[PDB]
Amino acid sequence: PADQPVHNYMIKRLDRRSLNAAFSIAVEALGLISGENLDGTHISSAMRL
Amino acid sequence: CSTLSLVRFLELGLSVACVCTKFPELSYVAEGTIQFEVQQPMIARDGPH
Repeated sequence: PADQPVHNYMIKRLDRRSLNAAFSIAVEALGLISGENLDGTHISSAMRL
Repeated sequence: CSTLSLVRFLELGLSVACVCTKFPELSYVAEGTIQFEVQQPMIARDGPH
């Protein structure tokens, strides 16, 4: 007698992890970037760059 | 009630003592020194230095 085409069934689980990294920024160089008070020359200074 | 009579610094008399100039990035560039000398006069004495 013949044979039948067998097959199997597999169930797998998703194992969860997570990575993280961080940096900072100095309070002295905070307002130097976003601060829109600098009118005419500090907007193209060297320390801003 | 009671108001708060504000005072302006420039309109005082003491303002004549010091010169006040708005330097915005001091908090950042103060990390080092600035180190400017001023002067000294000297009399031309006879006899070869």
